[PDB]
Amino acid sequence: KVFGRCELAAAMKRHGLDNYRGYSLGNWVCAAKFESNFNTQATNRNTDGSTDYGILQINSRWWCNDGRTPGSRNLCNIPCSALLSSDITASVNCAKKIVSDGNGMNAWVAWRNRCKGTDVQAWIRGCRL
Ligand SMILES: [Cl-]
Ligand code: NA
Ligand code: NA
Repeated sequence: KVFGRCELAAAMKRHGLDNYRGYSLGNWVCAAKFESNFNTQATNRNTDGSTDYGILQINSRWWCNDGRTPGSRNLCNIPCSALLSSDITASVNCAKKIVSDGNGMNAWVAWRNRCKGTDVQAWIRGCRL
């Protein structure tokens, strides 16, 4: 599923992301825009052989099991394919674990390079929230 910007913002708010660990909703929407273009079915393979999955491009090296990343962890306790669902619940629950991990949203390279220090509230402007 390809989300609309405001559709995703509302789904994220409902799942408890607005101000989760101090990151306002605009940050999560911005990160999703640049990670996956709001497409839950986004996959991208990394040089190390790991793969990123879903709307927040969560990586199989640490966070999920895809059966092909030798010597990886499954810290969110899910098959990576659960991250591609049109229901963002698994992606959101796993993102909460990631952002608590010490580096905050800097774990998402596109957030750090494209969202951090920008006016992220623009991403939720005009939405009925
Ligand atoms: Cl932080
Ligand atoms: Na915001
Ligand atoms: Na594996």
